[PDB]
Amino acid sequence: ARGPKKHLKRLAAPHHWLLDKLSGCYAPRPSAGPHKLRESLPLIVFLRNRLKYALNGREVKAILMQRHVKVDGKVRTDTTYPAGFMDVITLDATNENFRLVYDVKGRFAVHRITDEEASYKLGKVKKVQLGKKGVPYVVTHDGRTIRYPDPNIKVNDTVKIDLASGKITDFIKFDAGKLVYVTGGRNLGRIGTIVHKERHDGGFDLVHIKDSLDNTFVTRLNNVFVIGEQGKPYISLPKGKGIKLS
Amino acid sequence: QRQTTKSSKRYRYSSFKARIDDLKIEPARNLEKRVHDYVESSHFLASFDQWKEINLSAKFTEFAAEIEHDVQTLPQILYHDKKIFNSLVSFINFHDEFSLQPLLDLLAQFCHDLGPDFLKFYEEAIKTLINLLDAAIEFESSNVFEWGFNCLAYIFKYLSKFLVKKLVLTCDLLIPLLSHSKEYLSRFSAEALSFLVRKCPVSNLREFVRSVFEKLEGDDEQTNLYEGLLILFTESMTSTQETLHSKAKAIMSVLLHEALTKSSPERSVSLLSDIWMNISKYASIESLLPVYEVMYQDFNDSLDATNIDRILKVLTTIVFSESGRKIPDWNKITILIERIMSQSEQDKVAFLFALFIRNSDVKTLTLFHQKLFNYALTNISDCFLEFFQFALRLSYERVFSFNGLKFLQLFLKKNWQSQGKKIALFFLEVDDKPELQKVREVNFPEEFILSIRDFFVTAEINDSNDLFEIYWRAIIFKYSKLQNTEIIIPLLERIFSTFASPDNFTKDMVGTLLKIYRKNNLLKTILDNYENYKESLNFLRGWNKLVSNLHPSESLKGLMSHYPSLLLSLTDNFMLPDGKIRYETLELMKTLMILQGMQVPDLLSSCMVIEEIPLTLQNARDLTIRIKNVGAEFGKTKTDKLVSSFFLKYLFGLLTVRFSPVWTGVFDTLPNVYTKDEALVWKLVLSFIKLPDENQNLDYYQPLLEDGANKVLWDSSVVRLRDTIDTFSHIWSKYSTQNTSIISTTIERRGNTTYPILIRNQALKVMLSIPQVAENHFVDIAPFVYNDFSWTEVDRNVFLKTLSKFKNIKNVYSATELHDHLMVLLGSRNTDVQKLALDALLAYKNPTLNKYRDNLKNLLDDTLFKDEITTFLTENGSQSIKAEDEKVVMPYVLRIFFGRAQVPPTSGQKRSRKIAVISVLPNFKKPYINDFLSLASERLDYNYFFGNSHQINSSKATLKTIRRMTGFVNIVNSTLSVLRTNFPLHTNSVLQPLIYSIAMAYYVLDTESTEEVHLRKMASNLRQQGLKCLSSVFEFVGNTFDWSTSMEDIYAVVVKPRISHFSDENLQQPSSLLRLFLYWAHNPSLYQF
Amino acid sequence: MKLNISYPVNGSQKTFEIDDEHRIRVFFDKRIGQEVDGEAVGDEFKGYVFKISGGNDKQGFPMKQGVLLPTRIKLLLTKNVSCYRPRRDGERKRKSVRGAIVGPDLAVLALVIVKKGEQELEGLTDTTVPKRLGPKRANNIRKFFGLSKEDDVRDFVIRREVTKGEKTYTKAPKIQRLVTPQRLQRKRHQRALKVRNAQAQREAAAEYAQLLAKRLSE
RNA sequence: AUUCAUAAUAACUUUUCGAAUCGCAUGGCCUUGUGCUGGCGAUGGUUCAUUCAAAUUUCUGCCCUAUCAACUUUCGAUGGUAGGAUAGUGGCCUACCAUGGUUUCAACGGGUAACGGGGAAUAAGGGUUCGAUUCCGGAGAGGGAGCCUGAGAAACGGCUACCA
RNA sequence: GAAACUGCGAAUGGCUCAUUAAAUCAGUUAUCGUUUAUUUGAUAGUCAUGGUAUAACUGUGGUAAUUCUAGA
Repeated sequence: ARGPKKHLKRLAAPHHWLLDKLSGCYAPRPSAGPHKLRESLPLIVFLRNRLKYALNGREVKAILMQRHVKVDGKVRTDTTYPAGFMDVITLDATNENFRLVYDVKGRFAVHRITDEEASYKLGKVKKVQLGKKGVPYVVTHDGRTIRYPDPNIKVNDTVKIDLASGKITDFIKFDAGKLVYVTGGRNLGRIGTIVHKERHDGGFDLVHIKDSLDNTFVTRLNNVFVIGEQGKPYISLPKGKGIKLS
Repeated sequence: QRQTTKSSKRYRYSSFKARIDDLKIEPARNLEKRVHDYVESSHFLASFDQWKEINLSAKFTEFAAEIEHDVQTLPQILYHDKKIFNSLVSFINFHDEFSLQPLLDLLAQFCHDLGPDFLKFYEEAIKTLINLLDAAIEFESSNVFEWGFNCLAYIFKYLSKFLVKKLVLTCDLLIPLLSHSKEYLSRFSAEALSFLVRKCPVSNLREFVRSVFEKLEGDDEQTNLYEGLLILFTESMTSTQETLHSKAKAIMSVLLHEALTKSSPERSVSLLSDIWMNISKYASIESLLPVYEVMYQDFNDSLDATNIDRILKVLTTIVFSESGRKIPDWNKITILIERIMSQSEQDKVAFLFALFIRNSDVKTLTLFHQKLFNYALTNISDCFLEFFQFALRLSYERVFSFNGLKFLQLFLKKNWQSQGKKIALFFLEVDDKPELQKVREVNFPEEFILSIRDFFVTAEINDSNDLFEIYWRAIIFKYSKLQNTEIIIPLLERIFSTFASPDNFTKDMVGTLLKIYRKNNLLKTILDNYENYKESLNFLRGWNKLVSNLHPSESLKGLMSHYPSLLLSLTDNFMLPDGKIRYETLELMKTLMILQGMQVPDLLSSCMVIEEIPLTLQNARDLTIRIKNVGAEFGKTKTDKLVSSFFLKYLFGLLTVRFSPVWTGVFDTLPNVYTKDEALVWKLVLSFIKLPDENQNLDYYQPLLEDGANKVLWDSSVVRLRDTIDTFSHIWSKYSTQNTSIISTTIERRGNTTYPILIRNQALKVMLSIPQVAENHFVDIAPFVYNDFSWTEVDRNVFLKTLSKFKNIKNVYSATELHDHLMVLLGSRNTDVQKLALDALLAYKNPTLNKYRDNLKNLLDDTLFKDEITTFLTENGSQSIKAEDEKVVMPYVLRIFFGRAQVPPTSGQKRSRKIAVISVLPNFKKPYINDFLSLASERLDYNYFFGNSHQINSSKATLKTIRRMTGFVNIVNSTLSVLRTNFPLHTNSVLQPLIYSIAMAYYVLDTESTEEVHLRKMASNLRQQGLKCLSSVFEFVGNTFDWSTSMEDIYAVVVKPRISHFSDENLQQPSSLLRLFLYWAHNPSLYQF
Repeated sequence: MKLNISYPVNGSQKTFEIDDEHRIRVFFDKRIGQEVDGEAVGDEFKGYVFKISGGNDKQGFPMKQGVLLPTRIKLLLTKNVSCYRPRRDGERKRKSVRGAIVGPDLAVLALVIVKKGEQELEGLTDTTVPKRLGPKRANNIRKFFGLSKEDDVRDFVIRREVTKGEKTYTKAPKIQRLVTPQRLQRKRHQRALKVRNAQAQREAAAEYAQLLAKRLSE
């Protein structure tokens, strides 16, 4: 191609999206936004294929013009808005909230969420830097750019952010024996507490994690996402608690 | 304009106010398969299960949890009535819109189920409901407005009978929201209580309406409540689609009687009148006729009381409302007019008479007009002239087919002495409108005419009040129909003797006397005194009336040959801004040339045609073609001095005429016959240059103050009736203040001759197009240069362009003073002025400037600036300026560098430009750099202090002088920093303005209060920078030159503000004054301080 | 050939067919921008002065200035030139075009009237057409009527009286570049918003400085 | 891991930006000026980050051919220094320098009705043979040569020349 | 709301595998050697508001002809 493409095949979609082969040749190519391409979800696939409330693009389009849903308080009117993991979805006329969070089945997962939990949101600080005029700041995993954070925080760090001000509620460091979500990889969604971290200078650092059934596995730090302390999640968790069984 | 033509898309933006304007209430004008109206278990339960299906809001779900635990049947309603209602109002004041729609719906059906016993709840329900409406006003939901007022109409339909028994209390519960200052809130509450009004029975109607009348007089201040009751009764009669009904005419009966009560407010009478107007506008006459019958009935009932004014008011509205298209019988109305007139046995009488003369049918007017005019002649005698004026502006042709002039003559015969100032006020006004030839034909009372003539006989004139009375009796004395010429004569020469310098009033009044002439020696005397009485249109009109009355005989030819200067004085009259007076001068001069001889030319006739052309964009090309045609004819044809002066002053009138295609035409025309006559036009253009900055006072005679004005009619709300009463009241105000209105309308008929400010710029464009004659004299424009105007910058620029376009530029009148001002404006900051100054300076031909022409040109240019600086301002390089050429062109370089330093450093670009200026400064030479410093000190001054010792001559602490000061001390700091060790100081060019500036900073600190925050801030900055450059120059030069002369003065400016508290002020960080003191205490020669 | 003669002052224009060759020999060897004597053309244009404005050849190929050759030529035309309207952005196609030097091959020579001589021309000098559009900008209409700076223009708005059957009506353009109190409110919000942001940034900076100072004191 | 982030200095610029925009409504003031303040959203805008990208770049892997053993280096083949060019690294190119580099572990060049892969067939396995062909990657749009616009084209339902 | 100016797209889609044998492709890199229109998130105190135009349109034309145009 002599540039980017506007087109997305049916089979070209990520497998976790659970979209059939037969009701289309095309998947809706998601627009650019916070998250990256394969670990997102368009809102129309969210609504029609999970919430089932609309069945057509004209329907969901009319809804977006009806200005209902606010993602983190902000409405989008984009159909293919790239909604990713750990997201707050606010439903006014139905009076609900939804945390978008990975499935034990490796898929995504809606979560029925109250207003107090929707008031804030979580974020993996991925890069702390020093900006122009010597201003210190961070960029999270969801692309939130926050000036002037607490100096004790470093990269990859879990931060509770109030959405209502878009401000740093509090933070959680990266220690062993912290409750961690795994975002990507084969074992994603399997919530566990970190055993430790095999570190490599310049290399992909591996992480050993043990979960409640005393089961240990190893993923990469990119998949690693700390939630909270032991028995202390800052969020409400869905059924199964991220536990793989037979 | 609203959206009338619907576009094709399914989704309009539909703003909130538009939603409000489209919203209505009544569900009976709506309908549907209502679920509560559809299933009949219980209405409240049906609505509750329906909204339990529909709504998903947390407020309503908690509510529904509680209530679906509480009530499941109508006995459960009747048992737990209070608790469910308290939970209802709890969530109602919990204020959730998503729950507010269904909760309002359950409120409505809860009342529908609980009817007769609900009222105890219903009252504080009204309270909380109107609180919720105010909450929606804080919010912005047309949906919430619709839901609330729909619920309101629901409760009204459910609980009608108890509320129509207790109606006036329900009005009181909503009055603060009816009188609430929101038109649409008032409108919606008016629709709901209007439904209730159309429901209510007659006894409660009369009671409630009378109490509304008293409530109106209580809140006489409020108009929103007034209009609310307007639209209330309006909708109560309007309710259907096009036809008011029998309940509407019953309401009309009730309101009509209750307002025809003598104690009823006349404000409520106007309210009724506007209600009637709106109903008449809405409904059709087939629906309207029984209401007309009930109206005539109640008129014949209550026709005899003290409220004849009130019935006259409502009848005036009835006659005016639309037309005979809703009026059944002008004959019935005529009968009621006879009844009201017999019962009366003023202002509103005049208005009703005029509206009947307009609005009625001619088949009724052919019989009632005699009775109408006898009624008017008898009753409204002084108001007859006001009425006749309003009727002539309303429908003149009606009375002209009828006998307006006859009854006018009868009125004049019956009375002419009482309101003779109003008589002229009528007869002055009729002159302008040319549809009044019958009026300018009509006759006058003979006693009145002879009394005016005898007052003219016995007239003393030596007062401007006497001028007022004589001019008044003249403007009555127009239609004298007698030989009045020899009676005009002695008063005319009396004025011409007694007044050498006439007032504009004097000219106008004697010109009215020239108009009074109908059918020799008067022409002789006006040819004597026209030189005084030239410029006034009323004079010119009466004079042309004389001349057109006259016939060209040979004795008059002899006298006109004896009188020489008439046509040149008329050319001077052609030089005037007013096209009307210039065309009047035109036709006068034509007729005079016919009387004199037969030399009447095509130029005069054509330019008459040109003044006769109106001004449109469609006639613009035509007019410019015409101007080019007449200019070509004037240039081709041979010219007398008379006709040349004519053509020139006429073209300059067309310069004044204020039209761009005409300006193009005259700019095409004039550069070919300025050769024909370049002498007179030199005075014409120069007069325009001196035009407006000289005063233009048009001081007229002012009469004494008379306070005649009345609210002669009620205040309306329908805007057409508002316009009519405004017109009638304006004419009444004039007729009451007849004195000054005669004065003002005379000025309104006098005409303007004040020149535009742009005429100076037009003369500047003429001076651009014609440089040689400006290059010829130059003696009168030299004062403008040497006074420096304040003119506009574009004026100065086009003048500088004329200066560049000058050819013999060195042999102008004061060449060196021109060069001085040229150098000043070259040093000026405005780069366009610098360009034009260099253009005039290069018009000044000297071989060194011809050498470095393009050099200083690219120096003036911006994007080659620093490169040119590094190129040929660099010492010991290519294109470096030679010795004697440098000596002779040096001041120009310092002027352009003064400007390029005078640019403000708004950005890094301008900052770097100024930096490069000051950084290439160190290389030139000592006296040249000192001359740049001399110019920098020359933009300032020190001779105040140094003609004194240290005393201020005038306390000028002004922003302009201190901004020049701070620019000076800033370039002083910069020059210090870039020439620390090498620069020459001069006590006259460097030292004295600096101590002048620090002392000025101290004086603007001390002498004024601390309220001038910007002046005191700039004072602090000036002291800062002045002491900064003080210590800078002290460390920079040390002992390189002497210090003993200015020693005591700089020590004085040290010891005045600082040494008292220098220890208290300078302790945080070492001040520049501290560094100065330490350089003093270190350098041994500076130990004297 | 056909001399399309145009008087721009009247905005008038006509054509004049020419059969003889002697005025054409007067015309020969010239090009666009150059001037000519109407008397040297003929009798009726006595004293008249024109200037070459254009032409089209006997195949229709127009003359174009810049090229000094009395023939046609294939020039790689670009956007901002005459004789060319690109249907796409940046479109540059090569086209054949008659040149600027006057040849006999012109079906049409088009001349503008520079200076009038003595005799009135029927189609051009006798009558005119007034302009189609008055200006739309507020300062434009100010310059046009000589409107003062204190003077408003909405009273001076040029209105066309149109008529549709019996409903006579008028037309008036939107006054572009017009200062409004709404513009003042817009400017006011701009200033207030900038100042508000400055205060908020300063406050957040001061608070974060307080925070880090306390943390360092720990 | 860094001459990094970031901060300071001294200048520089055919000197960039720091809203002359727009729609809905219209409030609060008060010196009663048609003076002052005020909402909603719409566009644009500097820098950074994101996202979508693209461009380079490493390891490992190709069918046959020795009756194919030497090969590349004027004309860049191998390496160096400097410049240019680029969006950048880089012989990519230019200069001035050194003589390199690969190969029987098959270099090179030749054949390939050779688009690569996931996949398809077959046997019990080992294997064998296909795969233009629903996805991905790259290439092209009669073929040589070249270009404009645009963030993105050497575009071809764009443009210039050749040949047909 | 025609037209026209302005904005953006028109560098994807669809068709074919001519060519191409470490070339692509695949896996595995990495760009601390690159730019990024767009999304998103942050991000700027340092005249009651100039001018030039030109389309569209009016009007005169060319030719055998084109989604050709010229003059005004």
